[PDB]
Amino acid sequence: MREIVHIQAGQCGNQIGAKFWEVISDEHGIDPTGSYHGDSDLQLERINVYYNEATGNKYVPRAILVDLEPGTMDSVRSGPFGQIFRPDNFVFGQSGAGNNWAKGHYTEGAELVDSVLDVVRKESESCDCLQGFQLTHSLGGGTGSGMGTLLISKIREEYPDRIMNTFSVMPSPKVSDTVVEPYNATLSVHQLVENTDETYCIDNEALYDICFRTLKLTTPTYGDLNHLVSATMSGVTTCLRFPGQLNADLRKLAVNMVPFPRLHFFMPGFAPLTSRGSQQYRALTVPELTQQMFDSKNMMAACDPRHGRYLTVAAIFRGRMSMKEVDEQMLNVQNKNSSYFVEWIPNNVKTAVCDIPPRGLKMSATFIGNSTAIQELFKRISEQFTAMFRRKAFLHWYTGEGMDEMEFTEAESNMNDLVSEYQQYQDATAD
Amino acid sequence: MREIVHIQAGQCGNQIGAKFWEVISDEHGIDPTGSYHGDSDLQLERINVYYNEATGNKYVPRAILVDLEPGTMDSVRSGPFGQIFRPDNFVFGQSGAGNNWAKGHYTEGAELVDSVLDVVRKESESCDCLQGFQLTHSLGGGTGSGMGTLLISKIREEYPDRIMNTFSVMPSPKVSDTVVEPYNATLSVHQLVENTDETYCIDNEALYDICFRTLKLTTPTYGDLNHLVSATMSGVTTCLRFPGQLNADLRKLAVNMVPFPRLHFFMPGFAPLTSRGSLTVPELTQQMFDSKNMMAACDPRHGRYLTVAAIFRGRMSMKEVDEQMLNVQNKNSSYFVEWIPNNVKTAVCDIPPRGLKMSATFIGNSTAIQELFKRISEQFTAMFRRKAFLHWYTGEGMDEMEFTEAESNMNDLVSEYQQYQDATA
Amino acid sequence: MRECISIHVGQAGVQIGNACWELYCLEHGIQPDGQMPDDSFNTFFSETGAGKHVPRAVFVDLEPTVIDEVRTGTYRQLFHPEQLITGKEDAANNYARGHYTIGKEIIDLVLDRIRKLADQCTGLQGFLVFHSFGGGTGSGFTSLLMERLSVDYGKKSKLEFSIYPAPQVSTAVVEPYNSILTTHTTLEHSDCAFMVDNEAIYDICRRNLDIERPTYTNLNRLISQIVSSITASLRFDGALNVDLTEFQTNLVPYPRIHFPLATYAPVISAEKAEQLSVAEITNACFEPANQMVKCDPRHGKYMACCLLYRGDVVPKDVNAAIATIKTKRSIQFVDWCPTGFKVGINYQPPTVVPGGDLAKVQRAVCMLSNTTAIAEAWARLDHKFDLMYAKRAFVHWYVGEGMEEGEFSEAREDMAALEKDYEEVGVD
Amino acid sequence: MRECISIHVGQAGVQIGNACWELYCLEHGIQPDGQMPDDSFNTFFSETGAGKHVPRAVFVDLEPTVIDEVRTGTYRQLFHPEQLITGKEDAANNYARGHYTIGKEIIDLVLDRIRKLADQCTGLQGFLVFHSFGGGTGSGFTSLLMERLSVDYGKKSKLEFSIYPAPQVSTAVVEPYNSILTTHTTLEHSDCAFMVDNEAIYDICRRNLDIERPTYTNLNRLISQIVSSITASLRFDGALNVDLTEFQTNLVPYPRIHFPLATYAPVISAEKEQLSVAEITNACFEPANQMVKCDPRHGKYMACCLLYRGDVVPKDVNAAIATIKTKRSIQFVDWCPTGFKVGINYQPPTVVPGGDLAKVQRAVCMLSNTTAIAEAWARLDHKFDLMYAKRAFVHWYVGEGMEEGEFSEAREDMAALEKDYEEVGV
Amino acid sequence: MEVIELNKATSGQSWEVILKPPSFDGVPEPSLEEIQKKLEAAEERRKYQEAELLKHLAEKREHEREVIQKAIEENNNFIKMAKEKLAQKMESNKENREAHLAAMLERLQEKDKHAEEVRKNKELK
Ligand SMILES: Nc1nc2c(ncn2[C@@H]2O[C@H](COP(=O)(O)OP(=O)(O)OP(=O)(O)O)[C@@H](O)[C@H]2O)c(=O)[nH]1
Ligand SMILES: Nc1nc2c(ncn2[C@@H]2O[C@H](COP(=O)(O)OP(=O)(O)OP(=O)(O)O)[C@@H](O)[C@H]2O)c(=O)[nH]1
Ligand SMILES: Nc1nc2c(ncn2[C@@H]2O[C@H](COP(=O)(O)OP(=O)(O)OP(=O)(O)O)[C@@H](O)[C@H]2O)c(=O)[nH]1
Ligand SMILES: COc1cc(C(=O)c2nc(-c3ccc(C)c(O)c3)ccc2F)cc(OC)c1OC
Ligand SMILES: COc1cc(C(=O)c2nc(-c3ccc(C)c(O)c3)ccc2F)cc(OC)c1OC
Ligand SMILES: Nc1nc2c(ncn2[C@@H]2O[C@H](COP(=O)(O)OP(=O)(O)O)[C@@H](O)[C@H]2O)c(=O)[nH]1
Ligand SMILES: [Mg+2]
Repeated sequence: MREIVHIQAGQCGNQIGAKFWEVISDEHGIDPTGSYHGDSDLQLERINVYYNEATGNKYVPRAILVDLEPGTMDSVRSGPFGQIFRPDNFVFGQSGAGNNWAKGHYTEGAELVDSVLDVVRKESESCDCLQGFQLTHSLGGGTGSGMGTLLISKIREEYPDRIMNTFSVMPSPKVSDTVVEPYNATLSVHQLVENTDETYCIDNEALYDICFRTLKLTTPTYGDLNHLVSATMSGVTTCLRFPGQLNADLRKLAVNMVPFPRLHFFMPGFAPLTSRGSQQYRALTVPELTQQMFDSKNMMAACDPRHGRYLTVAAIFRGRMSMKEVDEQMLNVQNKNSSYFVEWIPNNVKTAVCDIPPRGLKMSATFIGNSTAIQELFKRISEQFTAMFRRKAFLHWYTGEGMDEMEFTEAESNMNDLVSEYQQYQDATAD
Repeated sequence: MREIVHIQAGQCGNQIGAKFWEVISDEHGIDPTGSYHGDSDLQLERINVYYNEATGNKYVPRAILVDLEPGTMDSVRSGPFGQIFRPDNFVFGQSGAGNNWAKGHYTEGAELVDSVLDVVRKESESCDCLQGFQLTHSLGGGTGSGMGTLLISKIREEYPDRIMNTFSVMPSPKVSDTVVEPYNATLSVHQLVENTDETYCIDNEALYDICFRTLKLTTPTYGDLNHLVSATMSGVTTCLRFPGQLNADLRKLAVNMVPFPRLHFFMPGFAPLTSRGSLTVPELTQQMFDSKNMMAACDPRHGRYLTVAAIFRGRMSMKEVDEQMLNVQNKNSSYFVEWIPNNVKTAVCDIPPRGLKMSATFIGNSTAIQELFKRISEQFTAMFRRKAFLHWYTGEGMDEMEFTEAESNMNDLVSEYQQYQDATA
Repeated sequence: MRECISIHVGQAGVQIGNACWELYCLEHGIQPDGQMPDDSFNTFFSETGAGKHVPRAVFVDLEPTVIDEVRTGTYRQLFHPEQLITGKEDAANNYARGHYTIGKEIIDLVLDRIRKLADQCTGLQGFLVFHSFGGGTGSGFTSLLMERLSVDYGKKSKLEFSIYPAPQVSTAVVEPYNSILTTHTTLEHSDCAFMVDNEAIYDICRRNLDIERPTYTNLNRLISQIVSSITASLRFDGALNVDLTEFQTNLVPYPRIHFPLATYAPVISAEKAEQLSVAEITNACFEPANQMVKCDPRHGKYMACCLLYRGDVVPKDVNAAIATIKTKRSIQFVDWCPTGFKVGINYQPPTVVPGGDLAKVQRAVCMLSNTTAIAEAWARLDHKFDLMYAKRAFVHWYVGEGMEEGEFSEAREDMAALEKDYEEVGVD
Repeated sequence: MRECISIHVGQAGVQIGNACWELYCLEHGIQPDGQMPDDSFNTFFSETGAGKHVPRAVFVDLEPTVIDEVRTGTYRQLFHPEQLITGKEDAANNYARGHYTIGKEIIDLVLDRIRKLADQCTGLQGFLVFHSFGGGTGSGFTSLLMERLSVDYGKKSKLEFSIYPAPQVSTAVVEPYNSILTTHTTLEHSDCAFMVDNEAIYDICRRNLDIERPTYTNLNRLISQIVSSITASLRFDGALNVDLTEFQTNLVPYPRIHFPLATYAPVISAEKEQLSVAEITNACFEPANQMVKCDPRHGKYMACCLLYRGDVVPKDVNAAIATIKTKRSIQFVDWCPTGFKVGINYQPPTVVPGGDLAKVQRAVCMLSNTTAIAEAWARLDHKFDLMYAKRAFVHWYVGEGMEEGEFSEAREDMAALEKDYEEVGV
Repeated sequence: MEVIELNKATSGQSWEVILKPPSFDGVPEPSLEEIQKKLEAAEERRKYQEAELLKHLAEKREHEREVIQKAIEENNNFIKMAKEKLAQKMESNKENREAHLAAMLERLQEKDKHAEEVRKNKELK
């Protein structure tokens, strides 16, 4: 287990993927030229997980960039680190999905997906030991969601034995006014229940609320939101990227975090919460990091963890800190908050420490929960879906592309089935 | 009726065997280079009973050293008298018996036994008139116990007309090496009942009790116990080794000591008792029929003697010796069977054991020896009723039936001893 | 003659093998190149023409990073490359991948190497297998290896050293699953398994060595000392030796009841500012603080006690020490065990890795006891297994690798029966 | 000439043979080398072409220690190697081993050596057989030999001197068995057997010689003086018992009742006035001087001879006989005359120089056939019975090929013998 | 006493002393082959007993081989049963793991056929 293959689709997927690549590149001492300029061997020891070694002592992100809309390819090449990516790994169409899932999943996205699989096979066959794939995309649009799930299915067919992992951005009416986003999100969640192993639930609703209530940004932009996303993505891939005694990979994470195949949607959390590009004038203590981590204000999914129970938890602390103090706080938080952990999965909280803090912080903590409280997110999507579907609002955008009401009914049934399972294990007793 | 071939098997067999050769070499004046430096010809009159006379006027014990483990005989060979043994009379395996009678008797013993029998067969043909075999071994282990009884059986098949005599060390939980001592001993006693002519019951329970109670040794060791075994072995072989008017040999001893073929387990006794490093004739007579001097944990007043053979060593009035032995027989009349007239035979030898001036040694065929076997049987039953540890024996190919039959036979032996204890005239 | 082949599986098994083979080289004066300035150590080291002494051992792991440290560490020339066997993917903490999916691709390599080591033995005693209960390799590949050893070598002795999982120092939430699974499939194939509880070793390193957060190298170095006490009888010219056959005969009253309890003493901080008597260290073996498995023997019954002394220890002192033990009423032996003590004494004192935390001592003792109290450790595992298995939590990862649910309840029933066996043997 | 051949079987037969042949040599002036400065001594000694006088004797012991005692002894030059027959393995105190296992093996060798002695005789009287009751060789081989001598020498007389077991100087717990077995098998084949009770002889030495624990040498020396007195008229030209058949004529009225009681006087300590004829004649009627322990007050005499030796005048013997007739009751059976046959042998009694027996002017040996001697058989039958009821030790005899039924058949014969002694002592 | 002279010789003289005459006037009342037959019979009994001893020891020898053989048979049976058990579960696990991967690719291929029906329904309009 070494090489990960990264795929970013659609506007949101390419935007947070770019940021992801800027952020870990600075952690690993790689500049926009792909040359290493760092000071620590630790930066390079597991660098092949995300980077191919190019001739010339350079490092090329093992990254494939996809969008039906051509414009976002030009935006990335312009952005910082636009010159790091392998030019042949840009796969662009000429017309977007028009925020229409069926266009990304059945029609336009289907006409471009073999072009994508060219690059995916080339990256996959080069790998000495392919961990699997991580995809960044949004569920509310038409490309990242529709073509993005179609891609997952197609990749799963040729690589059924590798781990399939997604960073999936959940729509919120606070951030976008596109009224069909509940449709696209419900259709996509259907696909992700059936076809991925691990999905990080990145909720625009949570991101907006954090920017507005905590960071006090009256009108947060996508750059405000994506600073939360990128901090999270850096933190939840830290153990994949840096050498520890844990020797983490995507499969060991799945095996321990997912007790039931469908219940594979993680609620990520982060501390400290910061604004982008802003000096931090005081560090956070280890008890501060531990407490503020399991606090609903720090969750990237708009869910109160105190409304549910954790099935499993994985936490990573970054910076130079007493691992003894970290062991103490983490054990205490579980003893004092005992009622928020299912009692029928013993020792269901795992903690790692990484001495290398992210840029701008002396210490930080990142949290990957499998909490039954995530049903709140799916109930919210479901309620919005139904409000529209009762009226058959906008269905002709979808049937004009060949779909059928039955597909909507099924994906709604399948998501309500997912809500019930969360509830079933939330009420389950050890006795 | 000249030569005895001596065999020692397993750890215990080789430890008391080596101490035996150490002791009698001192009496016959043989130093560890086989050279004689004694002051009397009495030491050399019958020295060929146990020693071969090698070229160079050196005496080599007629001893064969056997074990399935190389450790023990390595230690023997480095012992004080280690050099005295013929180097090709060491026969030793490599992979041990695992404290398992089944291993010593069936699997590992068979692979080494014919190498032993070749060295026995060569010592035998160098004999003018082979008197028989003396074996030293324990019954609680795997090598001396399991392979020693396989040795006896095979020796009996090859020399059916030669006396078989064993010094058989009995286990007790007071001085244990392995948890399966009750199995190993019960399976061996079956064998000895069938295939030996005389067995001296050396009881580790008795030796521990003698050291602790009489000699005041708070924590007995094997050295302490083996000092009592060497005194005893020197005592019951004196008549075989030194010229007397008895001209003692193994067959004559068996004939007068064994009224019934199965009842051939002797209770040895010695007086005075001594601890390592550190007396009248009437006392020797009595102290010899006293439970504190028995090498079997059995009270002779708990049964009756069928036959007794006693030997007094040192300068002493054989009139006074004979007077006192008669007085003891008449005072204790109810502990000899009335239907074997004159069943105590006394011999004297002028030469005392080293360090003593007067000693007496006792060989008793007592019905009280049933106590020794009842103790083994109870320990056997306690384990075998739960089939504990049995799988290490069935794994070797043994049937459970072998276990029950060997104990039925030892319970029969106890019954038989009882029957003669209640016999009247 | 009398050779023993050691096999080290997965991370735990390999890293402990490092502590053991380091200790063995230091005990016998072997340098990390195998050269050397009492021949019994030949049971564990073969010798090449150039006088190089190569351990009789295989190192196996399904992923290469742990064994790569051996390949580049201090003792990288102590082993032949062919003894250090690695694949490219680990079992991902999944028994089913260690035993099937991943493990089947390297199992034939391992048995070919073992077969080659067996061919260098004139009297093979048995195999020593070191593994964790909890790892996917530790459990699943060891089960497979044990099954294949039984086909290749029949009833030839197989003893394990197994790392029982502790939440304090753990890896995976599914470890109770892997533990029950490997124990089931392995039960029929092992003759004797010495279990080691990471929580117990962890607690000893805290209380006796004043190490706040003990690391694996702390745990492993202590664990190496216990292992060495056991094998010292097979590697040295000793007064009272105990071979592999003697361990099994004296400690295992029933095929399934083959999990003796280890206890070691003294455990002294190397930075402590009086040499303990033969009696003191003997009494320490019956205190629960020095047990390698957390359980309460005073609330169980002993079925056999094997006491392995090393160093400056005289037999009269053992006999006096053990006689005291036979008079403590808190030390209860079963009714069907008339005599339960076996004693061995090797005279070379214990050896300590310089720059380690354990102090040099003039005498030490390791007790191996078969107590019914070990069942308490089996009960602790079964309860964690039952918590998750009632909801079929994580089972899908095992079914996905081709296992069937029936294998889980059949393994849990075998542990039920095992628990009921420890009850039965303790009755009167 | 009237040659007699002496056969010594087992350790007791041989060591007493030494004691006798030594005393004969002293009595006849035969030095240990065989040389010599009345011709009746030729009945017991032959002569070689070198001038050496050689005992007419064959020694048999299946154990070389006792016969090497002759090959190397003081009188070793008297014997030719062919008179000394040995083997490697004795009877192990086992009649069955002596009779059946060894006996079948050496009988033809032994009989052949006796034939070489007998071919040198112009008028062989018969054989004088010396052996123990108790040893396996003495009992077992002797009885086989007597069977064979009755076949190869049908009309020749055979006299035994049998050592009767004593617990005081015993060897073996099984001597009662061997005693009854050999007595059964030999009874038909012996004309006259002089028993020597080891307890009687032991008592005479303690009481009359002041020896606290007599050796076999003490006992054998005294036994020699008795055998000497019984044979003195065969080796000198005497007048009573001048040939072997005259022993059964004078002492054995009934063939089975052929166990006379021998009484000897005087026994005087060397380290310690010459007794009169009356004094030593009185001593023949004291049971403390009998060779076998029994009470003559409990039986009747059938025959009684007084063998005087040394300075003895008939005048004094008749007066000694008349004195005891007046004071004492001496009961003979009804069919036999009450009286004595008296013989005087002028040759003086002789002792081994340096021995414990003092030299005496005159001595006497009374041979009487009383029914009292059946008490000795009763003692042996009781011990035999005590053991045989429980079949004790019998398996050692069965193991040598003897059938259990021989034990009872032998014991029935002894029961018949006791009833015979009762019948005649009515 | 009636004395009666018997004889007179060189070294001796003998007579007979008679105290009372008897009360009663008068006196009241194996071949070589048989021997060798009896010695031979005892030898054949000795030899018969030795032969029966050696027969019982020979019976022990055969049992010892039978024990040794039983253990070799048990070890062989242990091997044969471990071999068939292990091959059984390795083939069962293979079939299972293959049947899972086939079901999972089957479901994805149904999705593929559905996509074709969606794209056809579109051109229908
Ligand atoms: N957090 C975050 N969300 C974004 C970003 N860009 C778009 N979104 C959200 O993504 C959803 C819209 O999907 P897009 O990514 O713009 O759509 P697409 O995948 O490119 O599909 P088409 O534009 O129709 O071709 C809405 O919910 C937006 O709020 C971004 O940069 N960061
Ligand atoms: N005592 C000790 N225990 C260890 C060590 N390493 C791992 N463990 C324990 O072993 C268990 C984890 O299984 P591992 O052996 O590390 O895993 P593996 O056998 O390599 O198998 P996979 O990694 O799943 O393929 C946990 O309970 C750890 O505490 C070690 O070095 N010493
Ligand atoms: N008077 C006397 N009795 C003896 C002498 N030697 C042995 N006896 C007695 O004879 C009996 C023993 O039988 P032995 O004749 O010595 O033995 P053996 O005939 O050689 O037969 P085995 O030795 O049994 O083969 C015992 O009662 C002895 O006391 C002796 O020299 N003089
Ligand atoms: C990529 O992000 C991570 C991955 C891993 C593992 O890959 C990994 N996880 C486990 C584990 C996880 C959860 C539970 C409840 C458990 O018992 C064990 C075991 C071994 C592993 F390698 C671990 C992390 O932190 C602990 C990560 O960062 C938060
Ligand atoms: C080997 O040690 C000895 C051997 C013998 C005899 O070999 C031997 N024993 C007997 C004998 C034995 C017992 C009884 C009851 C009996 O009536 C006779 C007879 C002749 C012998 F040659 C004798 C010993 O002392 C008496 C010995 O030492 C104790
Ligand atoms: N008296 C005595 N008993 C011993 C000695 N050594 C071992 N034993 C006993 O022997 C038994 C163990 O058998 P052992 O001879 O050591 O095993 P083996 O070598 O397989 O035959 C136990 O009952 C111990 O009591 C010793 O030197 N003296
Ligand atoms: Mg691993």
